[PDB]
Amino acid sequence: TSENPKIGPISEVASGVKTTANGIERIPVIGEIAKPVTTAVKWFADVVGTVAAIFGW
Amino acid sequence: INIGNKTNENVISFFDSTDAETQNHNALMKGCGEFIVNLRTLLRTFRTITDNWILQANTKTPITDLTNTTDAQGRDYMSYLSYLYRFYRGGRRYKFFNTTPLKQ
Amino acid sequence: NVHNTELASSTSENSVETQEITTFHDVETPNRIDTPMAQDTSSARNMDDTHSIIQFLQRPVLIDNIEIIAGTTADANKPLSRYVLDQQNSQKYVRSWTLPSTVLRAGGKAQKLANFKYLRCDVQVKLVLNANPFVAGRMYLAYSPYDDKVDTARSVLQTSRAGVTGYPGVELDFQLDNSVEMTIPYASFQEAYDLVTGTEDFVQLYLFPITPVLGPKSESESSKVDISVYMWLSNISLVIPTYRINP
Amino acid sequence: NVHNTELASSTSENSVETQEITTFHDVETPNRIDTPMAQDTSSARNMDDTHSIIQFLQRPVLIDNIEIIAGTTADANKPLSRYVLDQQNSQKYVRSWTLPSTVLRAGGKAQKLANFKYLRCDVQVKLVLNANPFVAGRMYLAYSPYDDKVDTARSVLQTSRAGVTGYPGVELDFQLDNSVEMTIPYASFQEAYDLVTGTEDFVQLYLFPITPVLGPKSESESSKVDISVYMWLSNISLVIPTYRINP
Amino acid sequence: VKLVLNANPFVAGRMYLAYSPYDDKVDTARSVLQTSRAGVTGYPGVELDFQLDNSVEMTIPYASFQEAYDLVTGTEDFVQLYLFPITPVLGPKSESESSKVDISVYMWLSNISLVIPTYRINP
Amino acid sequence: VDEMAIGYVCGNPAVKHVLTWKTTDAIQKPIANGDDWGGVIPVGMPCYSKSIRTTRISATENRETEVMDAAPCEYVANMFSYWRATMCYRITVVKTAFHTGRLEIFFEPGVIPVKPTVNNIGPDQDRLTGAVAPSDNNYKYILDLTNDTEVTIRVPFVSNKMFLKTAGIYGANSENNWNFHESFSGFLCIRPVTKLMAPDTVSDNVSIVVWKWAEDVVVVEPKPLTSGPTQVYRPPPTASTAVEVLNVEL
Amino acid sequence: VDEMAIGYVCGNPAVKHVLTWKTTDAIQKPIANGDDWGGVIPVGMPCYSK
Amino acid sequence: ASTSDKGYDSSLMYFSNTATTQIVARAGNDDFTFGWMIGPPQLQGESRSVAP
Repeated sequence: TSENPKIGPISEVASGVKTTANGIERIPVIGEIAKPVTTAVKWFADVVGTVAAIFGW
Repeated sequence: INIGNKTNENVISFFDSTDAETQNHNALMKGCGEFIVNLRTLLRTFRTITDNWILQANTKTPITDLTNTTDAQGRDYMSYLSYLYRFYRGGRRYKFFNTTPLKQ
Repeated sequence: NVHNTELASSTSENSVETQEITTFHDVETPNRIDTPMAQDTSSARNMDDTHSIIQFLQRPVLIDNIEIIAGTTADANKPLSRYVLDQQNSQKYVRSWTLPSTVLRAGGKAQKLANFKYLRCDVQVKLVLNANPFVAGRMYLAYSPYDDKVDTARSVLQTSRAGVTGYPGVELDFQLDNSVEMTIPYASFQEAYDLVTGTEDFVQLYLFPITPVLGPKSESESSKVDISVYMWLSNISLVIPTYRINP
Repeated sequence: NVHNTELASSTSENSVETQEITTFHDVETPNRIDTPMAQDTSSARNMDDTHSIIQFLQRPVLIDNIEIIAGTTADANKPLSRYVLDQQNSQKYVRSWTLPSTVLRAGGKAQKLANFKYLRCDVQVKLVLNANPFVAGRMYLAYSPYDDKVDTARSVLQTSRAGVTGYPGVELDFQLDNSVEMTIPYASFQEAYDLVTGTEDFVQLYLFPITPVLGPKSESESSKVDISVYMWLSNISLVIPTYRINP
Repeated sequence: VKLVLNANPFVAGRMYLAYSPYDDKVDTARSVLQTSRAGVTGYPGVELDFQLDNSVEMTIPYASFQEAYDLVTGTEDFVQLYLFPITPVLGPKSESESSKVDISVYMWLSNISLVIPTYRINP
Repeated sequence: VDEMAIGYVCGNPAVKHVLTWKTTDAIQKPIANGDDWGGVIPVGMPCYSKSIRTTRISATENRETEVMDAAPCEYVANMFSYWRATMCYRITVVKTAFHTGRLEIFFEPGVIPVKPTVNNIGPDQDRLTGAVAPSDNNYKYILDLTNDTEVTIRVPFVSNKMFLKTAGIYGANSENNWNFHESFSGFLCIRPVTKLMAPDTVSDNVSIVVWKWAEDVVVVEPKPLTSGPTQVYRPPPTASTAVEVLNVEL
Repeated sequence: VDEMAIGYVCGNPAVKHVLTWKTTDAIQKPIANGDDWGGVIPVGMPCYSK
Repeated sequence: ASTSDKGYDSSLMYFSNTATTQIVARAGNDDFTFGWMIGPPQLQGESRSVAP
C-alpha cells in the first residue's frame, strides 16, 4: 500500500499510538513500542513457552 | 478598573493563513523527502567521535580511555544530546574503521 | 498541435475585451501564448490573505500622543470656563484634529487612495489613556462639524461649558475607562468626499478638560496623564478612477 | 436612556478586539459613542464598485511605444543572424523589458503594493501593432527567464536564429495579427516575490525581427511599423505587511 | 516542596525555583550554576511572581538511579534545589522603611515505601 | 512522557530577555536598557546573541572565543541545517498593582536593522524610532498594564523560503553577516505607546521578561551548518586560562 | 432618529456644575467652592445662572 | 559521574596485535535512550586569535 518500485522496501515495521508525532501533546512511552513483560520479546517468549532451544537442543 | 494584578492569558496568533501542520507536510515533500520527528532516532545513526585514534601493539585498551575524553566535547549526537538529559539506559554500538599503514 | 510557441492564425473579427477599465477593440482576436497547464508558483496564498483596498483603510494608525503634566502653568490643563464673554476668552482645548484630512495623510493611507476621485468613510476614533491610580480627572471628546466653516458664534470654542458638552461626545474618566471609541459619520453635505482638488476640512475633533488633572502635590514625581490617539475609516466606497492627485 | 452623549460606565473586563491587524487589549471594554441609527452619506455606492487591490493591479498600462521606419541604417531593423560566432556579434533585438520590475514601477502600481512584502503575479503582456497594408514583416516576441543571471552561453542573445525562436514566444505578422497576448508565469525559484530590499530581475522579455520591414522603396512617405506595449498582472497574492519600501 | 511568599503591594519581583538532579555529582560544565540565564530557566521549575502567586508547590520525584534510597551507611545527596532571582527586588527608593520579600519553605514526603528492618543508623 | 520528541524538547520555555522599562524612556522607541538586543527579539528558532571571551596567548596577541546562550529550542536547531517552526513568545511584565502603562509588540518581517561590529552583531535602535519606523502597517498587539500582565504571541512561519538556515549568530560580524539575516524572517519590537505611569511610592522600574519556545517544528538535514563542530562550552576555572579548540582536519 | 422631538432635544445632557469638595470643608454645609450657585442646584427646566 | 560504586555495567575493551590507528563511530543500540530532561548548557563559536 506504499508506492515504491523496489520490491519490499526495508525493515518491517510495528505499530504505535494515535496522535500527531510532533506538536506538544505529551506522547506516552509505553504506547510507542508494544513489548511489555509478555509473549512479545522472544526471549521471555522462549521460556513461558519453553521451546527446545533454551535447553541447548 | 479595580487595583490588583491579574491573569487570563491572551494567546494571539498573527497571520491567519492556513493550519501549519498542512504547510509543514507540504514543505517536506519538496525539500527533504524525510521527516525527523524524534531525537531518539539520532542516537541510532553512527557519527564519528574521532578521526585518528592511535594505539600501541599488544595493549588492552578500554574505550573509556577515549569516551571519557569525548563525552565532554559534545561533537557527536550521544555527547551533544546528553547535556539535555540526566539518565540513560541501553547498550551502545561501535565501528572501528581501519586507517593503518599495514604490512603484508 | 505544436508546443511552446504560437503562429499567425487569422481568427475571427471579435474580442472587444475588457481588463476591468481598458478595452481593447482588436479588429481580430489576438493569438494567445500562455503556460499550457498552470501550477503557478510559491505558497503566498498559504501565508495570509490578502488584503483588499477597503480593508487596508480600516487599519488603525498613531496620529497624536498627548502628555499632560500637572502642574500646570500651560493651557491644556486649563478646564472649560463657564462662560465666554468675548472671542479672546475662547474655550481652551487639549488638542484639535481636523477630519478626514488627518487620517488620510497619516499611516500610508495616501498611497492607497491616490488615483481615485470620490470617497465615503466614517472616521473611527479610539483614545487610549493610562494614568497611575493616584491621579484623577475627567475629559470630554466632542466633535463639531463645520466648526471652521460656520460663523464664529456658531462654533464650539465660542460657547459656554454647558454648550460645549451638549455636542456629540463621550466622557473620559481617568479611573473608570482607559479607552473610549467614537464613530464620526459621513459629515459632508455633498455626495462622496472629493479627494482631488481641495482640502475639505468638514468635521473638527476636539478634546476638552472638564476638571483639571487631580494629582498629588508631591513634585519631582510627575503626576501625568499620557493620552494616545488611534483613527481609521469604515463604511468605505472608493469609486471613480482619475490620473490626478492633490498637492 | 440619554441621547447624543456617553458617560463612564465601568463595563466588563474583556474586548481583546481586532481591527484586522491591530489588537487592542483594553482592560475593560471601551464605551462607544456612534450615530444612533445610521443612514450614512452620498451615493458613492451607486456610481461604481469598488475596486479592490488585486483588481487595481490588473489594469493595463503603457510601457513602451516602438516606431520602426524602414529604412534602416539603425539596429532595430537588423534581423536575426543565422549564427553567433562571438559575443561581439550577439543577436540584435528591437527592445528588451526586464520583468516584473518594469510593470511594478509604471502606471502607479508602486503605491498600491507599498507596505507589503511578498507577491505572486503573472505578467500579462499585450502588443498592439498597426501598419498600412503596403508594408509586410514578421517579428517574434520570446521571453528568456534568468537571461541576465545565467552564464553568457546560456543566454538568448548568444544563440543562433533557430535557437532564439525555440524559446516560448509568438509570431507577430504585420498583416495577419495586429495584436498578440502572452502570459508569463511566476518565474521565480523561491516562494512569493520579495518586494522590499532588492530588485529581482527574473525574466527578460525580448522582441526580435525575423524578417526586415518590407516597405516600398518610395522615400519621403515613411513606411512604418509603430508597435505599442501593454502589461498588467494576474493571479495576484499580496500577503505580509511591513513598514519598509525599497529605494 | 511548598514556598510561602509575602510582600507588601508596593514591591515587585520575580524568582525561579528550579531543581538540578545530581548537580554536585556531575562534571562542572553539566551543572546549573555553570550555565547561562536561558539554560538555568530551562530546568524543571516554577515562576514565583511577588504579586501573582504568594505560594508555589512542586513535586520532586524519586531521583535515584538505584532501587529504594539507602538510609544506612551514606549521605546520598541526589537532587539539589535552588532558588534564583530572575529580576531584582523592585522596591521604592524610600529608605528606613524596609522593602522586603520574606520567603518561607515547607517540605514533606509522598509516595512512601519503607521496607527492610535493620539495627543500624548512620552517624 | 517521551522526553526526546522534538515537540517536547522545543516546547520547553526559556527566558531570553529581562528588560528594564524606566519611567524616563521615551514613547515609540524600543526598550533598550540592561541586556543586549534591547526590545528587538529576532523571531526564529536559532540563536542570535553571543558573548566574546578574550584571553591572552602572548603580550601582543589575544585569543577570542564566542560563547552562545542557548534555549532548549536553540540548542536543537544547532544540530541541523535548516528549520521551519511556529515560534511562540510570552511577554510578561514584572510590576506592582500601581504601575500602569501601555506596550506595543509589532512584527516586522525580513532583514533586521543591525549594527555589525568588528566581532559581533548588535541591533540598531536609531532606525526603529517612531519617526523613521512607523508601526501603522505591522501586525501589532497593544498590551494594557493596569491589571493584565502576560500575553502569548504565536508567530507562524512566514518567508519566501521553504526553510530558513540554522546558522544564526555563529561567526557573524561585519565581514560576514549574510547567514544571520537568512535565519529568522522577522523581529518582534517592543515599544511603549504610553510612557510608564508610576507613583513615587513604588519603584521607578518594571521588568519585561520574555519567554521563548516553539511549536510545529520541522528540521531538514542532520548536519550542522556551522563552520566548526557543535562544541559545548565548558567554562574554565580562572579567567586567565584557556578552552578546548576542536580542529577540522581529518 | 427624529432629531427635533422635544423628547430627543431635552434628553441631551449637559454639565451645569463642576464643584470642588476639599478635605477642609465642614460637614452639613453646602459645597460652595469654585463655581457660582455652589452645591445648590435649582430643580427646573429654565436657566438660573447668568 | 556517580559515587565510588564502580563497575556496575559493562563496556568494551579493545585489543590488536599491531599498532593501529582508527576512526571510531558510536551509536546506541535498539534499546538505547536518554531521559529525565534538564535545560541546555552554553555553546562555543569560533576562535579567531585577533591581532591585538
